Formats: sequence, structure tokens, C-alpha cells
Amino acid sequence: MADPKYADLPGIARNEPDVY
Amino acid sequence: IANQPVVIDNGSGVIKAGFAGDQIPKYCFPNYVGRPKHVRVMAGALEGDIFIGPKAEEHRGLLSIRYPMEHGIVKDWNDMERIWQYVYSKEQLQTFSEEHPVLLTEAPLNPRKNRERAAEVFFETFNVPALFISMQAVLSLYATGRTTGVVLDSGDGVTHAVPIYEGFAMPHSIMRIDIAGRDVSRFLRLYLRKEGYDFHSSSEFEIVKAIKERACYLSINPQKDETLETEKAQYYLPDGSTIEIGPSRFRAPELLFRPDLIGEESEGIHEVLVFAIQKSDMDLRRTLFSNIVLSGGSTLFKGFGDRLLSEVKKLAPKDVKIRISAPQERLYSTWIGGSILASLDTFKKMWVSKKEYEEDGARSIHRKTF
Amino acid sequence: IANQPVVIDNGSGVIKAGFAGDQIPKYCFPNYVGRPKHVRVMAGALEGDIFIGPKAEEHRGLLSIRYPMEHGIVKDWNDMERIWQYVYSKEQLQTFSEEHPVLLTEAPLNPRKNRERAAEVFFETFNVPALFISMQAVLSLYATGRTTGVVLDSGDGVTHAVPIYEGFAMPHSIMRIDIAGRDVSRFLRLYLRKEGYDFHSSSEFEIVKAIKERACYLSINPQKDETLETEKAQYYLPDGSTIEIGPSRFRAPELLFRPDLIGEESEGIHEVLVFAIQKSDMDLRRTLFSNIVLSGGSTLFKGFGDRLLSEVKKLAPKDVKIRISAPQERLYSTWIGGSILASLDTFKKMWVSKKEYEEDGARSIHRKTF
Amino acid sequence: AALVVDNGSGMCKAGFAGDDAPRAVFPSIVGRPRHQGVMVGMGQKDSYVGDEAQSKRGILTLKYPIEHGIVTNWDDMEKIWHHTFYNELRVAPEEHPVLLTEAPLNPKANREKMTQIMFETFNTPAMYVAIQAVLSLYASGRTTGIVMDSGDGVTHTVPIYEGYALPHAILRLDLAGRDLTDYLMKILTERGYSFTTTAEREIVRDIKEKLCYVALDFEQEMATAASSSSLEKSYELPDGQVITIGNERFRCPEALFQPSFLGMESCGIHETTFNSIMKCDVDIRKDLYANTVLSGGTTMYPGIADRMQKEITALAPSTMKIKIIAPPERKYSVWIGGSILASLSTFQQMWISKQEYDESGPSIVHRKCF
Repeated sequence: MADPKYADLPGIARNEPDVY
Repeated sequence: IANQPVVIDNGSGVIKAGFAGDQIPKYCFPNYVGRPKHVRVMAGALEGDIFIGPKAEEHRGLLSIRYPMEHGIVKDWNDMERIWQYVYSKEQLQTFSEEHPVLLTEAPLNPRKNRERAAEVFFETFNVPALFISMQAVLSLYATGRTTGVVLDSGDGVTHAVPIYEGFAMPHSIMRIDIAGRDVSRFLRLYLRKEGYDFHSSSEFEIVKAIKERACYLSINPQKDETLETEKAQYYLPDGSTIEIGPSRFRAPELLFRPDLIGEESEGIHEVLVFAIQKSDMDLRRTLFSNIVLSGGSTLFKGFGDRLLSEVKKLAPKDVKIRISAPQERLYSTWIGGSILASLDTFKKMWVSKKEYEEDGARSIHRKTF
Repeated sequence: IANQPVVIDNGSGVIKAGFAGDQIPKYCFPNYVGRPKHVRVMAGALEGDIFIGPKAEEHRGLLSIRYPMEHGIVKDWNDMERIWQYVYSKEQLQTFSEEHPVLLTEAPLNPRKNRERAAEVFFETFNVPALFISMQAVLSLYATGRTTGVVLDSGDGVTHAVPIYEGFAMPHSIMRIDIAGRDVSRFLRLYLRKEGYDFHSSSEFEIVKAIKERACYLSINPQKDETLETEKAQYYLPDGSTIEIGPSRFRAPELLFRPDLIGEESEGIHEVLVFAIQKSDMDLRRTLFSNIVLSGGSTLFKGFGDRLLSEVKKLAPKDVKIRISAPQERLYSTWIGGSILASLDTFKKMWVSKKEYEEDGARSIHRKTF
Repeated sequence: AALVVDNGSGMCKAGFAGDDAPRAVFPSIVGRPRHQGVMVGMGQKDSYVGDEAQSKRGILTLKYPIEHGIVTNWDDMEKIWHHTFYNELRVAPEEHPVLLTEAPLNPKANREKMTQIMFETFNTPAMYVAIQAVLSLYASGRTTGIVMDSGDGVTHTVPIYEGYALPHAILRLDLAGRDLTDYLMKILTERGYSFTTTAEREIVRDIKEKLCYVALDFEQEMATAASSSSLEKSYELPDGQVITIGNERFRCPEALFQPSFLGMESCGIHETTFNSIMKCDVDIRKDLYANTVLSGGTTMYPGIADRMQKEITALAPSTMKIKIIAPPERKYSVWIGGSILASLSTFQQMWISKQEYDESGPSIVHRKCF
């Protein structure tokens, strides 16, 4: 979208893997 | 009188403005008043003698800049009145203060005197029909669409972490520091002088912010980066003179994690996030760990969220699912939630009207916010 | 190899040298390299074509004087190497560089590249067995005998206030400004052109320094002196022609307190002294106000200490015991403390040895100074 | 309504407000004859002024009143003003207001004495003193840009940005057209064309205006002069005698770019302008590089704008886009600016008055100027 500052390819979140 | 209300997202670094029910703020400009250093001999000069917004960004070199807000606490009240007047004026909004209700923002655990004097400005000097003051964390969660969430924010003035769970903000679990983007930029400036390149003026200070925004990253292991020798990357000024930054680019944002570098023992960003989850009740901790939301400008460093994960893995209990979420629109997250909050029909009940302010005073404003 | 070590008190205006355990430095001469403007036709002339020390002071008019060091930062490294070689040579010390260890001095918060290049010169061009770089504030306190106190200093290069409480220098409270004696002498010259008596040549510049040293005073109330009309007191030049100085004598050293006159928004001496005390922790502030130590040549103006106290009374909190102490020999304060520090047995542990430098490099020097 | 009088050290220019070019143009000279006991026939003037002194040059001792933009003899300057008003312009000074010009960083007493002569002796209704560079920039049309003004009196630089002059970045220079004329006269004596008396000073000045030009590369031009004789032009005098010089065309105005020839020990006009721009704020350097304005007669040498473009680009970084504004009418740019300043309606409230002068005195002008 429009406006000066964005970050491209950080991702929405960083998550640990879910174990059983 | 229920017109389309205005959303003034305050902050020491940047001030966002616009109307309710919009996707993104149309009016974003940095929060400072610029006044000229030099004498105007020649006629046909830049009139007014007070510069706010894009004029001040364009003509930095002339203007002795000074920030009215430090750590979400307005020091110079005359300067903020001029900025809020500039926001309302024809150069930005093109509307009167009398028509629209106002949505103001503040950091949590601020001085109550500043909140009272803020209300005084909007009700007396400007003639506002209704004012409402809100938190950053509650607005960030409105923008995402969640209810559960720990909001680790990092603006220019303040860093804090309010743990909300299913629409229940816990006021005593709030952890706050006065270490943030401005102090990192001030710490980078001090390093650049130790490297060689000196900057001292207030117009010259914003170059250091631009270097900090562009060329800075957080090392995953700082001891490993210390032992190794850096590459020394370059940067071009508006002048054109090249600057070898060196190790100061990675050591600058370490102020956020190690606040002992500036010489002021605080918790740190990662410790504030853990302490906020720990101060809350036992059964709420695992849900608060799963919903960690990021916001503000000082979360935009390269490898910030990766390091913030690793610090939580070090501190928090083992075998727990950590999820540090962070939307695409982190800078305008607080404004978007305010625009969403303003558009809802419940907004009419929450605000403080002018009639209610004239009758009661400051006590009614303190009651309605909490 | 532990001979009687050499002290070299480095400075932009003046450079002072000698040996450890002496009462006063025997070898005080100005830090510049004079080179002849005119052509030498006749034989039996001054040989060498590179003049340092008393020969340069004697024969000013011949030599195009240029200072290698500005604001405690050497620009012309070849000239400083020639000065250090002249210090060690038979004209001053009459000793070899290989025998004695060296105590060098530098201002705080300088470029680290200059510090490495300083060390390279002493270890490689000269063949020094051991080198140690120290701060001017720590040495001034060694000279007095104290451990506590703020050290306000003002030479020709730098003005900086370092707060030290009971042998604990606080690096994050060290204030610094590039507004010292050289900028005052430059500002005096510009004022004398406004009066009428212009100076332009480099040999002719040292007459302005002599005018600055002799016929100047700092008034208590500057607004009262501005309203009143001056008497226009006289001063005789080295030639013989008289000069009515006028208001340029008293407004020239005002630069130190008002840095807006030269056109550079900085703190000023009195603000730096207060800011250094304020940056420290709460409990140390009252002891730092009670112990204020002056140093350097630009503290020797008439009514300087009286103005400093008035400015501290204005800025600092009310009902606090202020005391601005000073040594008798304010110019030789930093050297005497270095000579004391050199003669101590611990000095062997503090220094950077030649073997240690050859193994590690610049990192070992950055580990031992601070 | 208003009169503009550019009191230049060489050519005194004057006329009316709101005009294209000045009416009264003449050299500011006051030739007094050879006082011998022998009589003179049918009467004559005791002291000639202006073009009359230039016509009857052979006998008269040509003494300029202004030396380096500084009025030495005030009776001589008073006669030239009188010659400007009554003889040339044919209008009394009591009716019309009078705009004057001095170079920046002049003696403060000279404005006061200039103003005293206008009010007391000449009885002027209103007067003003402007900076020459400010008018030169105003003649060119731009509000922004540095002005490398260079006349026979004084070369100087005044950087201005968006109608805000930078007084501390101003750099006055002792090198000027008169020093170039004296240098050309000396190197003419070296090749057997001796000119001692002040009558020949104007002939060598006229030779300097016609033949001389700025070299693109000096070492290349010296090599071509030794090889070929095509560059060697001829100039006939007022007398039938004709003379030929080869080296002295390019070598004379090279003294501007290499002050070492004259024996001044100063910075050249190419790097003096650079040093002025670097003294300004870092954010507003691009516009000063873009608008490098030239003005005065010492910038009327062919190929000077090309040499300024070569040297400033060599000094500055490679990324910068250097550009010299060199108009056709740069010889009379200071007067044109004064005519446009006098024509504006805003300038009617900026004048000094007779009643204000009687209340205050000569010291009121320093407030009005800048």
C-alpha cells in the first residue's frame, strides 16, 4: 500500500515449531 | 453533533493524523517544531518563522529543530499546541476543530498532569465537542482484529509491553522503559563521533536517524560479532561525503537489549516482554506467549524479531510455543485501531464530552480512560 | 627495560614535555611547524627549513605557521611526527626514543583512528618499548591529590567536563565541545577587523593570541556591558603601532559561554559543567558540585571563575554548596599529574608494551587506555 | 523616487530606482595636479573628479579614496558623492532617498561615517546600506545561492538559502582587481615595459581588461606559450607606441587561483568559495553548489566560469552537480539588485529616517543592515 516505510520479506511472524 | 471523528496518533518521533474509517493515515509527518537559526536579510524568504511537517523536512539546514515530546511526555506545551493547530490547519486536514470528535493517544503510565493539560488544550484553546484518550496496545490489537495479545511496542520515545487477554488489560502487569528509538539514534551519534564523523546540530541530528533507519541490523550473537572484524559498509549524505559506519551499525541497536551501554540500568526489550507475561496470572501465561504482537518503528531493525525470539527462548520456560507476530503495517498499527475504534458505535459512550468536562473537570477524564 | 619514563602532554596550542618525578615541565613550547615564506638568497642563513619551538617563536615573520592539531585531532600527521622527533632530539630532551617509556595524553571522545595512528608512530617510526595514553581529567586530579571532583578544562583545542567520583570516571556523562581558545582567538581576530585593525597572515595570527591572553575580560552581566559605552583601552603591538581595542576585548571570550556568536549551536562551558553533573546519578551530584576543578589556558580570563559560579547558581538546584577550585599552575596541571602517574609502580601494569602491540595490534591499545 | 549609488572602489556606479542600467558610470578617482610655483592659464579646477581625471591623466596624481572597500580619505569620497549627485545625475540628494552598498565584514565605523556624511553634510531624507552579494543575488533573480562577488576593492563570498543569509559562513578575501593590476604591472616591468607613475596604472588596467583571460590548465598554458607565439597578442597605447607580451595574459588573473604569486598566503577564489560552502549547514550545500553566482568586474575574464567549474568539482565530492551562474550583466549586478530592491513596495518601510537618526545616531544603521 501507499506511504514511505515498509519491510519486504520479514514475514508476519516468527514461530517455534509445534511438537506432539 | 456526531461528525466523522479525527484520529491524532501522538508520539515523540512521528505524529499520524486523519479521519475515521480509513485504511491508512493520509497525514504522516515528524513531530517537531522548526525555527530558523539565521537572519533573513533578503526579501521573499520562507514566511511564518515556525516550520512543521514537509516544509521543515525540506528546509532542515536553516531550522534549529527541537522535539516537544520526550518519552511520550510533552515538555514544551506551546510547541505541541502549534503542531496540533498545524494538523487542523489548511496545510494538512483542511477542517475545523469544532466539527469533529477527537481520538488522542498516549503511552501508558505517563504523568496525569500531562493528560489533564492535554485535555485543557483540546477543550479550551481548540473548541472540541468530544475527546477520548486511549492506549497503544489496545489500538494495535484492534488493527490486527485480535483480543488476546502482549503488545511489545517500540517507538521513538517509549518501549513497553501491556498484556491484554480477551479484552482485559492488566494495569499492574505493564512494564515500561524510557529507552527507545531516539536514545538508539543518540547512541549511534556518539559512536559516529568515536569513529570520526561528528554531528552536533539539531538539523544535523536527523541524518543520524536516516542512517539508523537504513543501515542497521541486530546480530544474533553479539560476542561472535565482536570477536570477528566487520566489513565497514558505506553511506552517502545529502552533502555527498561518504561515511564508513563500521561496527557502530550493529552495536547501536544493542541499547534496546542491553540498556547498560548508555549507562542506565533498565530491563531491556526482551526482559520487559518476559516480565509482562510473568507479572500476569498463572493460567494466562501460555496464551500470552502464543500471542506476542510487535509494533512501532524500533521493531523494524534487521534480525530484530529473530533475536527477540532467541531471548524469549533463553528466559521463558522450556517446551512452550513462542509466536512473535508482527503485521505488514507496524508503523501505522496504532492509528488503524484508533480509526476502527472511532468507526464503531460504542465510541460515542466512551468519550468525554465538552459539557461533561465543564461540569466535572479532570476527574471525569481520569474515570473514563480507566 | 624500565628507564625514567618520558611525559609528553599533547595539546593543540601548547605542547609540554620532560621526565617523570619532576616538579614542573622543563620543556614547554608551542605545537606548530613554521616553514619560511621568503626565498633565501644570501648564504649563512637559518638551515633546515622546518622550524619548531623557540626558533619558530623568535622568527615568526619569516615562517608560514600552521598548526597540525585542531580540537585535539591531528590533521597533518607528518608535522606531528616532526614535532615528536624535535621533542626527542638534542635541541630539547637529549635522549633516545628506544630507552624510555612514553606517557602520551589525549582529550576524551576523540576519533579512534587518530589513537591507532598515534600508537603506530610511537611503536614503529620511533622504537618505543612501552606506550600509555591517558585522559586530561584523571591526570589533573592526580596533580591536586584528590580523587573526587569534576574537571572542567579549556585549552586551545577542546573544552570538556569529566565527572569523577572517588576514582570512578563515568564515560556516559563526559560532555565535550569544540569551542576552546583557538576559536576564541579566531573570533577575536574577526572582531578586530570589525573594529578596523585587520590581521590575515599566519605569523600575524599569533599577535591576536597575545592580545587575547593580555587584554581581555569576561563581564558578569553581558547585557549591562552592552548598554554601557567602552573606554577603548590601548595595546602596543610587537612592531610599535598602537591599537585601540574597544568592545572586541570583552565580547571575544564570551564565545566560550555563548557558542551561538560564532554560528554553531553547542552547549557552552557553563552548560557542559552542569550537564556533566546532571548526567551522573543522584547521590553523587552534591559532591560533584562541591568539587569543581579548573584547568587549561582559556580558564585564565579576567572574571571567568566569577561568571562560571553565577551560571552554576542560575542553572543548578538552589541551596547547594558550589566550589570552583583550581591549581596555581593551571597550564601545568595535566603534566604534573602525568609525571606523578608515571613515577608510580602501578604504571608498569597500565602501559601497552611493544611486544604486546606486535602480537595483538590496535585492540590491545583500545583494551588498556579505556 | 529613490537613488541607488554603488560606491565601488574602482568604478563608482549610480542612477535611479526601477531602471535597467545605471546612468552615472565613472572611475572613483580624484586627480590633484603637480603643484609647482609656475602659474596656470585661463583658470582650472584645483581637484578633478571622475571622467575629467581620466581624460587629463598624464599630469594628475590619481589617488583612489576607497582602498580594499575601505574609505581612507573621506574628503575625497565626499567630492565623488558631490560629483555623482550634482554633475552626473543632475538632481539634489535632499529630495530623493539614497541606497548605498558596502562589502561584508567591513569596519563598523565606516558605515557610521558614511551615514553621518549623508545626513549631516548632504541632508538626505532616507538612506540604507546593503550587502553587495545580497544585491548581486537579487539581480540574478534567485533567493537561494552563494555569490562569489569580486571587484577591484574586495573579493568575498556570501552563502544564502531561501532568503536566509548565513553571516558566519561569509569569507572576505584581500585579493582583488587592483592587486591583479599591480601584479600585471610588475610582470610587464620584468619584460621591459616599465610603468611606475599612477597615469600608467590606468593603461595597465585597460590592458588587463582587454587581453587577459583565465587559463583552464596553467601548466599546459605555460607549455604552449614557450612553444608557439600565436597567443602573443599586441596592444597599442594612447600613445602611438605598441607592445607585445606572451606569458602575461594568462599569468595575471592566475593570481586569483594562486595567491602565492602576489605574496598573500591566502586561499584562492576557487577554494575560498568551497570553504564558504563547507562552513554552512550540511543539509543546504547542494543548492549552494547549484547556484554558485558570480558578480563584479574581476569575474569578467574569459573562461573564468570554466575554471571555477573545474576547481570546485575537484575540491567537492564526485556525486555533486556543480554549476556556475555567470550572466552577461555580472559586471553591474550589485547596482541592478539595488534598483530592484528600491523598486519593491516592502522596502518603503525598511528605510532609515531623519527623525530616527536624530534620536539614535550613527549606531542605528547596524540594526537596519543585518
